[PDB]
Amino acid sequence: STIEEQAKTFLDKFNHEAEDLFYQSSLASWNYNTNITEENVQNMNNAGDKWSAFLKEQSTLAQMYPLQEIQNLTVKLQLQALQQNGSSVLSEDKSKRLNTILNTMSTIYSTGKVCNPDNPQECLLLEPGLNEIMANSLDYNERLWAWESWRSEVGKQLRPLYEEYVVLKNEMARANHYEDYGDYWRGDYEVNGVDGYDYSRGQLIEDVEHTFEEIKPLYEHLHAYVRAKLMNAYPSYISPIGCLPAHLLGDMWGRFWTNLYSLTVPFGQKPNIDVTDAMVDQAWDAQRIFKEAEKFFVSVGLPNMTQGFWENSMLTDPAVCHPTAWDLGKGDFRILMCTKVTMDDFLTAHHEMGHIQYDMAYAAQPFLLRNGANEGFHEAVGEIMSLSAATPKHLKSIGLLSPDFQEDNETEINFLLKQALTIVGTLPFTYMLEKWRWMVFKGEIPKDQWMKKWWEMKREIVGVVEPVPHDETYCDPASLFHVSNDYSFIRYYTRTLYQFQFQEALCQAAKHEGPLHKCDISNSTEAGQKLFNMLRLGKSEPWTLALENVVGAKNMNVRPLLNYFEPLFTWLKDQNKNSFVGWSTDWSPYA
Amino acid sequence: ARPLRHRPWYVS
Ligand SMILES: *[C@@H]1O[C@H](CO[C@@H]2O[C@@H](C)[C@@H](O)[C@@H](O)[C@@H]2O)[C@@H](O)[C@H](O)[C@H]1NC(C)=O
Ligand SMILES: *[C@@H]1O[C@H](CO[C@@H]2O[C@@H](C)[C@@H](O)[C@@H](O)[C@@H]2O)[C@@H](O)[C@H](O)[C@H]1NC(C)=O
Ligand SMILES: *[C@@H]1O[C@H](CO)[C@@H](O)[C@H](O)[C@H]1NC(C)=O
Ligand SMILES: [Cl-]
Ligand SMILES: [Zn+2]
Repeated sequence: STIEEQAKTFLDKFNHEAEDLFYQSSLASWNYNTNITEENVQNMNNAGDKWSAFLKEQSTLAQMYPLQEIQNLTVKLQLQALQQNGSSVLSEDKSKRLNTILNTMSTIYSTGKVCNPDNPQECLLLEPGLNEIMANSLDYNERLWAWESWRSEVGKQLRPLYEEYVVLKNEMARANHYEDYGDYWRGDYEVNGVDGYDYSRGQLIEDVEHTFEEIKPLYEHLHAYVRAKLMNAYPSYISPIGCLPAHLLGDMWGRFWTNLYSLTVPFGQKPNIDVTDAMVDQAWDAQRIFKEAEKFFVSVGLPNMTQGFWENSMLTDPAVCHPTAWDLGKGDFRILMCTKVTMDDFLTAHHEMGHIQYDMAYAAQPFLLRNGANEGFHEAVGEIMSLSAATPKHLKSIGLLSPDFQEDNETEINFLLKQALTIVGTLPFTYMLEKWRWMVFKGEIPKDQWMKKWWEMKREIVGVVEPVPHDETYCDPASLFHVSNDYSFIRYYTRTLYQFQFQEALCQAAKHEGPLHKCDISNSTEAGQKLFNMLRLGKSEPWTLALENVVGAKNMNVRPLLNYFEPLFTWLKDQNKNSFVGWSTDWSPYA
Repeated sequence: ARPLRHRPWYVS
């Protein structure tokens, strides 16, 4: 049709101009991150401003091509990305109020500090003070003071702002023909017009709930084991049948149970595998780390890094030192990392180069399709690389471990428990938090029980109980960065499931023998081929199809994650055979 | 702040 042909032409010209402006913005931002200067600040600001204004104009232009008259789905995808009205659908008054609220909540969160009540000029920030307390304190009341002070100082500020934010976001979403803001967020998994691969926004709720039901047994056994350990760590404060008090979970929210490892490690006389000392003994340097990562990716049949990557990357510290993978366009790929010769930075190099490998795979796609299949794909791709790179088999191959090294079962259990505290512990947390936000946006939780329901859900889904009662002046959800800064959260759940799906499939392609957690995909070009068949897609195809390309199934599945942890599950069942498994929601520290 | 290839297109 004429309109579709004109849409294709518009998108082609958009692609050329966007490539140019995006490259300049990416290069300016890279320069600032590599060399902090007022001049590079200015150059970054100029590039970003040109890019954003260009996108504003192109959004208006994209409106001239109604999707109702487009029959090509790829064209439809590109047009929809540019046509999103978003906050612009509101009146300037409501738009302005929403932006003021958003910036205010962000500022409240990032300036949050709590001070010693007996000496008010002694104050602590979230990072490092309060985080240090929540990770390392064994003082029930100090931890309670930090947890409660954070919620009281910050969440109470946020409460009225969050109420108005719900109102305005719901108006924005309904004006874009969604049910509410939560439905609007779940649109990020939607698929239409592809027979056999469709995915509705309501289906995400069902699939998250079903997979969570399936992981409930493993989580209950992990929870019971951790509860038994914590009763030893905080005597007289934890009921044998009750939820875990929310302030004893190793960070400010219990998002991860990572920092509980040293309080729960099964076999503390066995250290965990650390090849840092071997790396230093063999005089490794950052370049060596990244060359080994490149070898790993080549071994499955993927390309080695570009000459421009090796020229332009900052793998050494001269700069913002966050590990990051930059896909600037025009064949320009870089990694920014202040690499140290440590096992963690070796694994992180594998992760970031996984990001880069994904980026290279879909570079040939149209501009707007040069992205992950959905919000969870990119980090899952990154994570599986670390999984393979840390296995004892892999470390033996690169000569960082002795050929006769054999991992005993106690070390294996320690490693899987540490993995579960982070990976499994965060799934009930993430599901429950997003479920609360979904229900709030839906209108299913009145304001006057926002907190009452929050904690009811914390007790029921997460097995976690507030150490002190919180009335509706609190906004405990908003005390976490992602809530106050208006980020969807379910990505951390889906990302997790995806990453084990991927791994299992790849490891089956590599004909891996033994427990899944010991698998290494090195030297398996069949595995690299299966992975690449999804990587090259970008987001040109539904995420369901992209997932099927790797793992042979069209939907999220938790069974691979359960398989990965099955040895730990078996061990935990045996450990818990004289303990309660599960929890009563009735007990509280203050009742 | 750096550019994205999807909305919001310019993150911090
Ligand atoms: C849809 O159109 C495709 C070609 O369109 C052009 O190439 C893609 C990669 C995008 O850049 C798009 O903006 C361009 O206009 C065909 O390859 C495809 O087969 C068409 N769809 C169907 C179902 O045939
Ligand atoms: C998007 O919204 C259009 C009407 O809103 C207009 O465009 C936005 C960007 C604001 O600047 C607003 O002030 C304008 O009045 C609709 O005509 C159009 O169909 C909408 N399209 C979609 C996909 O929602
Ligand atoms: C990969 O292959 C190389 C050479 O064939 C070998 O030295 C290395 O140990 C292999 N690694 C694995 C995990 O098979
Ligand atoms: Cl909380
Ligand atoms: Zn990552």
